[PDB]
Order: sequence, then structure tokens, then C-alpha cells
Amino acid sequence: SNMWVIGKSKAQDAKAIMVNGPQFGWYAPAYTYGIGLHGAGYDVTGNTPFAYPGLVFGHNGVISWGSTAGFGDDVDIFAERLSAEKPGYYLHNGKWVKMLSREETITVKNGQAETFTVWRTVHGNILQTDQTTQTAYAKSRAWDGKEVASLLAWTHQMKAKNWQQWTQQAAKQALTINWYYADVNGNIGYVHTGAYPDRQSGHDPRLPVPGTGKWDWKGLLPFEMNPKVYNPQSGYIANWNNSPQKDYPASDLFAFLWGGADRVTEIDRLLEQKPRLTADQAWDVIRQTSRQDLNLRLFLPTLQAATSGLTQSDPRRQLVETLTRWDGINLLNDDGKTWQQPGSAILNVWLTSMLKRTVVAAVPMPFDKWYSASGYETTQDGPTGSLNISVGAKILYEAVQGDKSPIPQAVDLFAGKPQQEVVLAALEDTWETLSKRYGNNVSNWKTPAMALTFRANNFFGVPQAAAEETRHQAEYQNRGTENDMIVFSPTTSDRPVLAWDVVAPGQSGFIAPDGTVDKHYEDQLKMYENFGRKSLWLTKQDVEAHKESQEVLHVQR
Amino acid sequence: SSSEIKIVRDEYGMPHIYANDTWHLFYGYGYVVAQDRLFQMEMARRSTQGTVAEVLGKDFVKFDKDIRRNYWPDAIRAQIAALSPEDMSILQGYADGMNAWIDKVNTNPETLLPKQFNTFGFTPKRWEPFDVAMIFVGTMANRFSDSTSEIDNLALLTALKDKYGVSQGMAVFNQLKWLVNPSAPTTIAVQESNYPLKFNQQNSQT
Ligand SMILES: O=C(O)Cc1cccs1
Ligand SMILES: [Ca+2]
Repeated sequence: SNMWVIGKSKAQDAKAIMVNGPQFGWYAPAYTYGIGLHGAGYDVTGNTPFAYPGLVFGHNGVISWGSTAGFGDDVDIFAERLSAEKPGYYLHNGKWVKMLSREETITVKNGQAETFTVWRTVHGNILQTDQTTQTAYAKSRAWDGKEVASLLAWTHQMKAKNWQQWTQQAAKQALTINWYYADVNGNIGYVHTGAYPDRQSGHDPRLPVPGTGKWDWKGLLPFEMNPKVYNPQSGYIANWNNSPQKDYPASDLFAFLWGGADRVTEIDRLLEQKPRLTADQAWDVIRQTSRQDLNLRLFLPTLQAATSGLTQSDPRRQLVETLTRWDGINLLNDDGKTWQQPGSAILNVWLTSMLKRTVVAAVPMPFDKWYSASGYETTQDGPTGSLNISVGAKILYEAVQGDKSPIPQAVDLFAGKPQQEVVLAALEDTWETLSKRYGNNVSNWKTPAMALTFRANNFFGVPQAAAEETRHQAEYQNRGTENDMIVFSPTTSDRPVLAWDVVAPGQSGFIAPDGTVDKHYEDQLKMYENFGRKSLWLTKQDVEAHKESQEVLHVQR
Repeated sequence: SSSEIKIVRDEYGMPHIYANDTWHLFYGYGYVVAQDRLFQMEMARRSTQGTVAEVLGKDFVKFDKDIRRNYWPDAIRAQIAALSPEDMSILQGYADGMNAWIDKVNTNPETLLPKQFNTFGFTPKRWEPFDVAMIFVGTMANRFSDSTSEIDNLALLTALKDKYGVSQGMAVFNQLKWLVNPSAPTTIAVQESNYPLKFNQQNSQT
């Protein structure tokens, strides 16, 4: 997910502009739900995943907000000492303590029911047990016990009218989530929220700790330690699930890293390119970053240096000159299925070959398959999420930086060979693979574009619509599942705020029993594809002015 | 009027809720959700509680098991039992609103029941506050704030120690999965602040 927030010193014709593109995958009906709430201290407008009670994206006329996932490390695993002779107990601070346990029965349509037990210790539910070592692993979340309060913090923050009131609700959201602020006076801010553990000295948060007592967390770190900034000297805040701040540690996932190669730099270059931006220019950053190859920038210098002494008829060189003439923006041909330039297919083949020669080779099987993906892997339906730089690519980037990288190269990934030789050998593999399928004339190569599918199954794999309700879009766009923009104090209108969004396929998912589809079932679908947007109304006059229908209820509790 | 809830929909069908207290306000929200997204909400309810197999059968029994092993329902109910009356009203108003439309649907299904309920062979059930809370837990906390691979990290580290020996296996683990990298591009610039904690990097817990 990405977000750029532009303050007073960088905005043109307004005092603040927030644009947010939360990436959750693409679904039918729509992952988020649009809703305006007017009453009981609330006066809000926006859209929110699964219609939560609190609006994750929206504004209240004074301040606006948005989120991206934070990816801090708020989960650790405790290795609990069991005993062969007295099951159900575990050793904690010198005594043998009984586990909590509950029985569950799974009813099954046209099958037999299944019952099983769930186990829990002071550190959390048991994920898995090793009978051979008499070890049980317990997953311990810093937020455990605060799930409801975090839902309420996201509801109450919609009533805040300034930074001080808003950060009092941010201090209660315990999940690892970046939160963002903008207001009518042009202030902007950011908070990496959540509850993080106050670990004992010597605890390395990437690996399990013994649960017998000495490694137990001390508590939770204070809200003062959460990375946060208000009105930054740059004039803007940009994030694409990159690191919040210097020296902050990331989630312990082996596939997740914050390194010198990161896709947020693509948003930074566009916002640093222009001294000020208008709302239309802030919205047009969606279209550029959606179509931008993320590995060109990273490895084009290494390619250029390697092939610099080659002759013009060497095909390894031709492949790098094609890449050098390209800006890395993918565009569909008129056929609706192949891209205009072959650059991503070249980088994909080269990078697969490079990883297989370098990182993959240094790691024992079967852990080598964790570092072989190039980042371009998809199927016919297209990517299920955002594109990113693959972990293997981030590790390869540190290795091609040489002693310019701060990470110590314990193993040499190039195994004694000069970098250039490995780069040229992978480029030989790329020419062999590509020219065989397309031929030798690079200029007529018509390589396959990625497409985008609005799936009928939700993120868990479970159907939320019939299979025929799947929607397909010809161009894959690396963008938010919804996009929403809020503009504060526009010089071009008399309204204090303007806001827009797009919720595709549409607001409603309803289909009557005779098969008649709601009128608002797919009226935002073509708007999504063309980068269009619709106005979000807040004030009573605007709402009445655009009303389509009205329903009044009389109810007593 | 304190009893009145006015629901206005705009030209894209987006609903705006005008009500005088908390319970009435969330009740109208719940009600338009049930009108617009009932099958989707019901399937999300079964997905976040592991009750998919009851309506879709044997292919979802492992899914349902995995969902129920990942939370402790009595802990969420204890949290809802401690709310104040104003906080509780958000959750109960939302479920009561949903329920008002579900009762009308279940009373006039020939015109009101979403087609997919007939396709998949089942009908909607009434909601309680616990079900609303569990939609957020299941799709927000469990999707985006529950990530760990610590156990797999250890298996990797063990394999690197076998291959390169004990101190060297550790240093290669730090090259593939560093703890921090000082050149990562950051949302907050270094002139503004840096994180103060320094962590152990040698698996010192062993
Ligand atoms: O960035 C993400 O992965 C998904 C999310 C967006 C907003 C909150 S969680
Ligand atoms: Ca951890």
C-alpha cells in the first residue's frame, strides 16, 4: 500500500493533499464499503474495509486520515518446555503450570463432524509441538487483549479535530499500522502505531526464545518510542510499506526486508521532482507508479558497466541498450495484451539467472527456493497483490554495491568471480531464452502484459460471490485496491475540503433472486480502469443536492 | 426525534446516515450494509470464525481448523463485556441494524434474498456484537498484524551452521536476514529522529 501526504510548503493551490492507495488484493464485490455518518458527535465521509465501524480512509471536514500496514515485529515465538509424564503442563518460573484448553467441533455439510482441541499458555496459543524434544511453540502477540480497543481507537479518531486529539487515539491502536494525518490548516503527520514488546537484553527477535521464564517480555514499550513525525522539514510524507525510521527493525519474516533497494524511492523521485504539486498532479502519481518497473533503476548501472566494453553486434549488449532507451513505464499495445517494450521480460529472465548463480547457490536446500523468485511471477489472472522487489533481489542489490553496502558480506555471493563475468553470463542466458521464443529482432518482440482480476473468492480462498461475478481488466496496475484523495483549503473552490474516491466494482453487491443486478453493482468499474474518481460528499447541502433516494426509519431500542 | 434514522443515498448509491445518538447512528450503518453486502458479510463472518465447512463442505475442514486454532474466543468476549455503555452501543447498534434488515429479508425472500444464498443453499443468521468484532480481528489483525517466521528462521540458521560452521553460519544468517540495514529509505528523515533501541543480533537466548 502506498500513501503520499503533501503539506503547506509543497502543495500548489491548496494547503494539504492526501492520496492513499491501500493494496489488499482485488475482489468482487469490493473489498471496501463507502459510508457517511452524521450524528452523535460524528460527521464523516469515506470508505472502509469490510464496513468496519471505524472508517480507515476518510475525513471529517477538519482533519483527514489514512493507513498502510506497518510490518514492525510485534510477534515472537516462545518454546515451551513440556514433560512426557504429565501432559497439559508446561514449565514456567519454576513450577509446572496447566495450559488452558478448549474443544472445537467443525460441522461439515454432507460429511462427518470433526472435533479437536486448542491449547494456550501464558504466552499465547500453541502453534506446533515437537514431541521428540518435548517442546511446544506458543505465538505471542504484543496486541493480544487489545483487539477490541484497537477497533474503537479507529472509530474514535474520526471525531478528532487536531493532532493532539488524534494522537491520543493513535496511542490506543495496538496493531502494527502506519497512520497518517492532514488538516484544514495544512499540517501533516505520521505515526507508526502499535504495541511493541520491551524485550530482555540479548533476545534476538528473529528467532524463538525459551518460554521457561527468563526470556519473558518485560512489558510494552511506551508510545513515546513509536516513530512519529509532525510537519517534517521536507513538506511531505511518503510510504510504500518501507521502514518508518532509521534503525527501526522490521517484521522477522524471512521474505521481508527493508534494505537499500526499496520501491518507495519511486514515489520520492516524483515528489522531489517538482517544487510544488497540485491535486491533479498528486493524483497522477498513481498512474506513473502503477506502471513503473521496480527493478530497472536498481540494476541498470550494473548492466551498463558490464557490457560497456562489448561490441555492438554482441546481443548481450543490445539487450542493455534496449533497457537504456526505456523509462521503465509499461504501456499496453493496441491489442490489449502485450507491452510496448520488452524490458520487464528481460529483467525477469536476467534476474532469475542471477539469483540462481549467486544467492540460491550459497544457501542449503531446501531454503534456496526462498531466494529464487525474481518478483515478476504471476498467472493468467495476474498478480494477487502489489508488485515489489523480491527478497533475493534485495540481497543481490547489497552484494552488487560492494563495500558501499553496510551489510557485511560473510560469504561472497559471486564465489571468487569478478561481478561482470557473472552479469554477462546471466545476460547470455537471457538472450538464449528470449531469442528462441521471439526471434532475433528485438524490435518486434511483443511480450505478454500482466492483467488484473477482481476475484469472487475473498482473500481467505472462500467464495463471497458466484464464480461468474469475477471481473477482468486488461491492464495490471500496481495501485491501491481503492484510491482516495482529500484536498484541504482549495484556492479553486469555496468549500474548505474536497475529497474523491473510487470503489470498484461498485457500492452494492446485491443481485435479486430473479438475477436482476443492483443499479450500483458495477458503475465504478470503468472509472477504476481509466484512473477516474467520484466526489465524496460531507455537508448536508451537498448530500441533498446529490440525493438519489431517501429512506426514514423510526426505531426504539 | 430521537427515534428517527434518515438514510440518504447519493448518485453512486453511497449511504449517508443521520441519527441523534450512538446506537441509532450505528444501527443505520449496519442496516445499509445488510442491504448492500449481505452475502459478502455473511461469508466473511464464516471465514473469520471457521464455520465455512458447514455450508460448503469437506474442502474447508482444514481451513476452519486453522482459523479456530489462531484465536481464543473467550478473550474477545471478555473484552466486549468490559466496554462502557457508549462503546458497547456502537457494536450492538451495528448488529441490531443488520438484524432488522435480515428479519425483513427472511420474511420476504422471494424478492429480498440475495441470489447467492439460493445458489449456495443456505440463509442468513442474526448477528451479535461478537460477530462484528470478529470481522475486524479476522481481516485486519490476523491478516496484517500477525506475521512471524521465527520457527522457519531457526531451521534456516541451523542449516547454515551445518554448512559453514557455527560462527560463520550466524554471519551468513545476518547477511540474508539482517536485523536492520542503515541504508534503507525511511518515511521519517534522519534529521527528524532515529530509533533509540539496539537489539541483540547473535541469537543470545541459546
Ligand atoms: O498495507 C497493507 O498491506 C494493507 C493495509 C493497508 C492499510 C492497513 S493494512
Ligand atoms: Ca519476532
